[PDB]
Amino acid sequence: NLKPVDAMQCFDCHTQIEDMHTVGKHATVNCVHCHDATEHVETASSRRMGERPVTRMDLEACATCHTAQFNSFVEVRHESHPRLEKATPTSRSPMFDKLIAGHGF
Amino acid sequence: NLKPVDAMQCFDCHTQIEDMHTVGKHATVNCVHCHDATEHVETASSRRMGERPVTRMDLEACATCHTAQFNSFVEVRHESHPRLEKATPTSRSPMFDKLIAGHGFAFEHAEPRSHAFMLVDHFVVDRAYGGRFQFKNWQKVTDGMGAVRGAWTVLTDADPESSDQRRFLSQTATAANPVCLNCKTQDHILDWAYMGDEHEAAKWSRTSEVVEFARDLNHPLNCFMCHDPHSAGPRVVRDGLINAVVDRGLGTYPHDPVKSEQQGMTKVTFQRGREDFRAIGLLDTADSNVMCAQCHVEYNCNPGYQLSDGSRVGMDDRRANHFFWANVFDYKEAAQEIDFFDFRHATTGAALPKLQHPEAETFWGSVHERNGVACADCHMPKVQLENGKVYTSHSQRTPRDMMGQACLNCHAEWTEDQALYAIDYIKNYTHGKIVKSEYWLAKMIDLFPVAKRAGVSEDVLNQARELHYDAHLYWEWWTAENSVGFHNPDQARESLMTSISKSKEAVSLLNDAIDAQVA
Amino acid sequence: NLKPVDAMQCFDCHTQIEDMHTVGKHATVNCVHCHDATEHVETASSRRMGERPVTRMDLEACATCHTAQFNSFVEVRHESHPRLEKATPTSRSPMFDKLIAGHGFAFEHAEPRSHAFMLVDHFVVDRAYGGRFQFKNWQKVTDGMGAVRGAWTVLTDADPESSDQRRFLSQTATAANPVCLNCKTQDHILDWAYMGDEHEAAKWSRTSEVVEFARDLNHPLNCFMCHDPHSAGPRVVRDGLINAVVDRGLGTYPHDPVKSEQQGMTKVTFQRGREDFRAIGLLDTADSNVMCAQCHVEYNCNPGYQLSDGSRVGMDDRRANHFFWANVFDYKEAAQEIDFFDFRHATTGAALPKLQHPEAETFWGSVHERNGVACADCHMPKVQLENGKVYTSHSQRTPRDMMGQACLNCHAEWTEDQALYAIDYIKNYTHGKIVKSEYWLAKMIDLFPVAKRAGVSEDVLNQARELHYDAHLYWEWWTAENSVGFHNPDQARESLMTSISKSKEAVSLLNDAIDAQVA
Amino acid sequence: QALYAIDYIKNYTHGKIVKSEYWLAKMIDLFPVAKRAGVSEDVLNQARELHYDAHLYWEWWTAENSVGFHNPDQARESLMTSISKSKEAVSLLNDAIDAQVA
Ligand code: HEC
Ligand code: HEC
Ligand code: HEC
Ligand code: HEC
Ligand code: HEC
Ligand code: HEC
Ligand code: HEC
Ligand code: HEC
Ligand code: HEC
Ligand code: HEC
Ligand code: HEC
Ligand code: HEC
Ligand code: HEC
Ligand code: HEC
Ligand SMILES: O=S([O-])[O-]
Ligand SMILES: O=S([O-])[O-]
Ligand SMILES: O=S([O-])[O-]
Ligand SMILES: O=S([O-])[O-]
Ligand SMILES: O=S([O-])[O-]
Ligand SMILES: O=S([O-])[O-]
Ligand SMILES: [Ca+2]
Ligand SMILES: [Ca+2]
Repeated sequence: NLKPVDAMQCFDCHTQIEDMHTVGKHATVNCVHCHDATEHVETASSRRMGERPVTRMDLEACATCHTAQFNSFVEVRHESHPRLEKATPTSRSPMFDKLIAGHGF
Repeated sequence: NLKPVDAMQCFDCHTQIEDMHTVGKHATVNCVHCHDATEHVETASSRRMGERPVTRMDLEACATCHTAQFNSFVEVRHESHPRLEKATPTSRSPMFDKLIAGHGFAFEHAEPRSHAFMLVDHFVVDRAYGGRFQFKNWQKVTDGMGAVRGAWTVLTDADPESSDQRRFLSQTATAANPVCLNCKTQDHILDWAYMGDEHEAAKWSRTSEVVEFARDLNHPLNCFMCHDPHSAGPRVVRDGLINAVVDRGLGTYPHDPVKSEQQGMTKVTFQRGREDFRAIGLLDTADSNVMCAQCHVEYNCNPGYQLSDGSRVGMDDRRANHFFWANVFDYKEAAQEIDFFDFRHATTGAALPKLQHPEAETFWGSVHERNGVACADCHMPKVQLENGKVYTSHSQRTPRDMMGQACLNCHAEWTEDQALYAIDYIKNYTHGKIVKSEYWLAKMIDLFPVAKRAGVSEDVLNQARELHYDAHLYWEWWTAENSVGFHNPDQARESLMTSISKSKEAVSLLNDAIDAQVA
Repeated sequence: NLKPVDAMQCFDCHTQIEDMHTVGKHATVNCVHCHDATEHVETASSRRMGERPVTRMDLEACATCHTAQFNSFVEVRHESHPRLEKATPTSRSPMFDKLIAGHGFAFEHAEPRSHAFMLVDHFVVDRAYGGRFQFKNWQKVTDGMGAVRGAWTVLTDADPESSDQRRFLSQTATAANPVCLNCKTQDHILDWAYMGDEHEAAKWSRTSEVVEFARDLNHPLNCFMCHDPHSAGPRVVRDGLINAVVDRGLGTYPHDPVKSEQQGMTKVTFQRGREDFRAIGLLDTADSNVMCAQCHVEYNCNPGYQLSDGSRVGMDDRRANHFFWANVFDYKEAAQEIDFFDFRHATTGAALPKLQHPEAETFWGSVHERNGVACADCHMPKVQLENGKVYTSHSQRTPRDMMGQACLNCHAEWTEDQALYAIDYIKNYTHGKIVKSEYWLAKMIDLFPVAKRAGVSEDVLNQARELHYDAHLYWEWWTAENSVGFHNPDQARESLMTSISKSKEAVSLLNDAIDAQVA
Repeated sequence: QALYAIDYIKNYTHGKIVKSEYWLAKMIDLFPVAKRAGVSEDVLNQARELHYDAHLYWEWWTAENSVGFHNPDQARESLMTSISKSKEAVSLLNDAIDAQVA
């Protein structure tokens, strides 16, 4: 279970994040949803990072509160033929190999 | 109404049939279901046949007690497009005509359709009999049950008065010979000696007039090709296969000695005048990998040429009926071991092999084969019934028609759409590489006339001809093989990349040589 | 694996089996498929059975060679709603409880479902065995294949230590007796003398303890109920039917002497210790009208009472096992001929008949019957296959499931929607008249308590009771009959109008008498 | 079954149309090679007369909208004639080009 951190502590150094976070629709979303900054806060100065905080980049960090958008995003369209080569007579560019010779494609 | 005969009378002379019939699941099935031997019994001695008994080879002889299997077998899959030419831009091999020039398949090569039609399609294809045989009219192409009842109930012969192979229409060929028929019917099973060798007791052999042989044959894929009629046990009857597995001792799984011993074959020989005549291979287990390998293999069934000196190898030669029993990476070695090639390319002059539907040899070593899966698991699964006696579907067709039983019972993690998507990823990837292999082969082929007219040396041309053999082999295997890579996707990928490598080597060799002649 | 026996040795004693078996389509089918007679043959003489041979009565004995027919038979029609009570406002007989009061069917009477369930459904219904038998759990109700394998594989007995019929739950009855089982199974075919008469060679009879009899029975609708296992020819085995058609000389079509002669039945008798024991009726043609009439008829299979003096007619009396073989307009005379009625109405005190599923007798004289149509044409049609060996569907069910084969081959002028619309016009019209018949019968029934309390004379009440017999007969026939008029719409209409006429007559009689007592 | 019968005819006829085009294209591609090899006008005019026939007996079937269904035997005979004419022209030009090379 996540425990919230005091964002006011971060805002002393992170004034651009403060201006963005406090005004927008994530004003109530605590930093702990995406950052583990415990050792960072202990070691940082106003101009030196100290220990680097961890930042979550996985999409599940957003899926917790936005499951509908996440589930719609990850759906696989099976009708979109997979690994279908464009340089064939039934696809987009029947003469592609002749025309693109010399290129990695 | 059938009247039973006393089998004890037959068993006095037929001791091998006795040992098989009395022990198996047909112990109660009387000989009269398949044999009319009244005059035979009156005239035979222990070593002389006397009057020849009649033996029924029609599939209806089995359908009487096995209607479910018979009806499943004869169903026509209308979704399997009929007479669909592979050498078109929307099919398997868009550049096939350029690449195969010099071979009889240039006249016509269609995708396969349902098993009921195998004998009639063999008779009517433009490459086989010069156009001599046709369906009675264009409506008969739909009639699977008619074809099963007999080819000659649905076909006509342009000239019943002659028996020579000749062209009746200009763009046909006369490639058929008696060996072809072994993979279309076994109506001749008592009239053909092992391998089609000359034999006093054989009516037909490799050197027979194939038009006369054709007229004597009626039924496709007889039920007894996979099931011994006497024991009801699993078997093969195809001589080429028995020769590879047993005579040459290669085993049913040549890459796996342990599996070969567990799932082996025992050769049983029948004699005429106390001389070996024909043989069957009894299987240890009901192993469809080996049963379907009677036909779904790469083979020679045709005249050809020797690699060593270029001399003709005719139908009289044993090499005209040969199962290579080798996967794509062992094939060149196997063709060198019998000193054989199929044709010279019309443009390049290269000696080349001709590959046909090598499904069984491709399947070896694949993930599914290594996990003990067999052809029937995907192509003839058990029927699923809420309430009913289970039987094995004999409608041998793509698993797309029965994904629940063919794939999803094993792959519980997938929906039908996910399993179809996995198949398509493999086939799409493999097809893309087949198209690229053909592009590069065609580019090489087109340089041969340019090189010849530029005065490039025979030495350089012969180097390019040796590369053509390999480029062709490692491409054609995959257009011949019917799963478009699914049966062994890693092997297809490796082979097709090898094809392209060989072609690119040949293109570089010829372009350099042409440019040197220009300078 | 089965090993054949020497059938010629059996025939030294079994001459009637020899005459049937050697001539028919099972001449090649060895006895070992259905009999284990090893010890019998060692100990028998032509005059003494010795050890009793074992005879297989399971349907799998036939499914081995006739899988298509067996699988079509065992299929469960999930659309045939299970355990659906007819005495509800949305089913066949909304006022059934009032009208049938005093009879065992008041405890439960459901709509029929698939044939696979007939024996298990007989055992578990609340009116039959006091609630003694249940499915092992409520999931087993779906298991058609399990019921066919054997009732006691899917059912439990509340008290295996007792054999008496008693109530295990309050609202049940114990109406089952040994005659019922003749229409549910023929597992007892070698243990039951003709009609269930007492016989030294019969284990079971009309007077047996039905719970003990029940425990010995396993399979529903054995395949040999319609097909003789020795000749494979068409037959019936039901004693009540052979008795009506042959012994009482009524003929297979009592209204058509010419059709009775063309489509007749020959009684074949089998003896024990040189006395007649059991019989079958071999049919001239494969006439499903007569085969289905083994069970789909109005019958006595129960104790009742004499119409003459009201005395008890018990299971020991031959009348306890009786096919009336009479249409609705001949039934009253047919019941008077044997001097029999079923129950006294709980409210009116009237002697009343109890009618059950008279499909065969209703079908006589209908437009379809007169045109040579038979039950199987609509309920067991031939399968239509694009390519395959045709066989007869054994899934005996509504033609709504297979209209192309059941109706539209004959009725080419119609689409499926039009044919269904014609069926519904008849069923809607008939159901409307059934509901009006019930309304008027219920009205009459409710006047009896009022009349008794007003002091109406017994003479008037007895005239009304006579009318009740007729009003009841001419209504209940149509709630019992399963086609809701379709099998004979004009007859249903005439009969139901007769019922309403009789009820209206009784209502008038009782209202006048009540009003006279008040005045 | 009726759709399957249509498709058998159209598939067969389309396969022959594709083969006729392959051979016509092979002949067409030799004309520039022959011209630049110095092949005689006499040989080129022979090949031009064959081109008329090869073209006619092919184009009729790409122009005709049933893909052979309206007359399958006639399509088959015509397309085989097209291929025959093209093959004759290819042989004529290849021989002439090779004679110029020698
Ligand atoms: C001043 C003492 C700081 C306090 C309190 C916090 N942070 Fe910080 N942070 C600080 C510096 C000087 C830097 C280097 C970047 C810069 O602006 O000069 C950072 C960096 C981060 C980052 C980026 C990490 C990376 O991978 O690049 C994050 C995500 C971050 N800081 C978050 C953060 C949070 C959530 C805090 C409150 C719990 C917080 N910081 C406190 C300086 C200071
Ligand atoms: C729960 C603790 C949240 C997490 C984690 C994330 N978001 Fe969010 N988001 C949240 C709320 C309560 C709201 C306000 C909803 C409202 O309509 O009032 C939002 C809003 C958004 C929006 C809409 C913004 C707008 O201006 O309209 C977006 C596009 C959004 N959120 C995206 C988002 C992403 C990409 C996240 C992962 C990095 C994410 N949110 C986390 C609650 C929560
Ligand atoms: C000894 C007198 C025999 C009796 C009795 C039966 N058969 Fe026979 N049969 C016999 C010989 C010597 C041969 C030639 C083959 C050999 O083993 O030497 C045969 C051949 C057959 C065949 C093959 C026919 C063919 O087309 O090749 C069949 C199907 C056959 N025999 C069946 C058969 C049956 C069913 C018999 C009992 C009714 C029977 N035979 C009796 C020798 C003898
Ligand atoms: C009825 C007279 C039969 C004819 C004709 C054929 N077969 Fe048969 N077969 C029959 C029976 C009674 C059985 C035993 C069924 C059982 O499960 O006990 C069989 C069995 C088979 C089998 C299964 C064998 C096994 O070892 O599992 C096969 C593959 C089989 N039969 C095939 C077969 C073929 C190909 C026939 C035509 C040549 C044929 N049978 C005829 C009954 C009858
Ligand atoms: C030789 C007697 C064969 C045996 C044994 C098997 N197959 Fe076959 N198969 C064969 C031919 C000649 C054809 C083409 C028939 C035609 O008229 O075109 C085929 C076809 C198939 C197909 C395609 C079916 C479709 O719907 O298009 C499949 C899927 C197939 N074959 C599979 C298969 C399996 C799994 C076998 C062992 C059980 C098998 N075949 C045996 C020739 C022969
Ligand atoms: C009645 C007015 C017809 C209509 C509409 C169609 N067909 Fe027909 N067809 C008809 C006849 C009398 C015949 C000849 C029958 C014979 O056996 O002599 C046919 C023939 C065909 C054929 C065979 C053609 C051949 O060249 O051999 C086919 C494949 C065919 N018909 C198919 C067909 C289809 C698909 C139709 C709808 C588009 C169709 N036919 C219409 C009678 C009539
Ligand atoms: C068994 C080793 C075979 C021999 C010998 C012959 N063929 Fe065959 N054929 C075989 C299979 C397994 C298949 C289906 C798979 C496939 O790739 O097509 C076929 C298919 C045919 C077809 C239909 C497809 C087509 O190519 O048009 C025809 C017309 C056909 N085969 C003809 C034929 C001829 C003329 C043969 C001797 C030269 C011949 N086949 C041999 C298996 C076997
Ligand atoms: C090889 C290409 C086959 C041909 C030709 C025929 N059948 Fe077959 N059969 C085949 C396999 C692989 C199996 C399953 C074996 C296993 O145990 O997994 C079967 C099975 C049968 C059976 C057994 C009952 C069942 O499982 O359905 C019967 C009775 C049977 N087959 C009959 C049969 C008939 C009548 C055929 C001609 C129409 C027929 N088989 C052809 C493989 C092959
Ligand atoms: C499942 C794991 C399989 C096993 C084992 C075998 N095959 Fe197969 N096959 C499989 C797929 C998914 C496909 C592609 C089907 C599609 O619709 O995309 C195939 C294809 C074939 C074909 C061509 C069928 C057609 O195009 O209609 C043939 C002739 C075929 N396979 C034969 C075959 C044989 C003889 C096998 C045992 C050696 C075999 N297959 C194994 C899936 C599976
Ligand atoms: C295989 C060993 C069989 C067993 C066990 C049973 N039957 Fe059979 N039956 C068998 C054959 C080979 C045939 C003849 C098929 C033909 O058309 O030639 C039959 C036939 C029937 C028929 C049709 C009879 C007719 O006169 O048309 C029926 C109705 C039939 N069989 C029913 C049947 C029943 C009910 C069985 C269990 C008692 C049964 N058969 C066993 C093969 C075999
Ligand atoms: C797993 C969590 C289950 C779900 C969801 C459902 N059922 Fe179930 N059911 C389950 C068990 C473990 C049992 C007892 C099984 C046993 O053999 O001991 C059952 C029982 C039933 C029964 C029989 C009830 C009885 O009183 O005898 C029925 C008819 C049944 N289950 C049906 C059913 C349906 C229709 C469900 C979806 C609504 C369902 N079950 C959910 C396990 C679980
Ligand atoms: C043959 C003349 C029969 C005798 C004797 C018995 N029954 Fe019956 N039963 C018969 C048929 C043709 C049908 C189906 C048609 C219908 O109208 O239902 C039935 C149905 C049943 C059912 C299921 C429906 C129901 O009423 O709940 C049961 C439970 C049933 N039968 C039980 C039963 C009992 C207990 C019998 C002896 C008193 C009895 N049946 C006799 C045919 C015949
Ligand atoms: C009477 C209620 C039947 C019972 C019980 C069984 N079958 Fe039947 N069968 C029935 C009819 C009316 C017919 C058709 C007769 C006609 O000629 O129209 C049949 C037919 C058969 C056949 C013949 C082949 C066919 O037509 O399908 C067989 C082999 C057969 N039936 C087998 C069979 C088996 C195995 C049964 C028990 C599962 C069975 N029948 C029950 C009527 C009746
Ligand atoms: C076609 C002309 C028929 C003949 C001949 C027989 N029946 Fe019938 N039946 C028929 C219809 C249209 C219906 C109503 C079906 C519906 O879905 O509305 C029926 C009904 C039955 C039923 C009840 C079936 C059910 O409700 O699911 C039974 C038990 C039944 N019929 C039996 C039966 C018998 C034994 C016949 C020969 C004497 C018979 N039917 C003839 C159509 C036809
Ligand atoms: O607020 S940011 O700029 O550190
Ligand atoms: O039994 S066979 O070998 O004649
Ligand atoms: O020609 S057969 O091998 O496809
Ligand atoms: O043949 S029987 O009647 O013993
Ligand atoms: O032996 S018999 O005939 O009584
Ligand atoms: O009770 S049976 O007759 O429906
Ligand atoms: Ca080959
Ligand atoms: Ca009654």
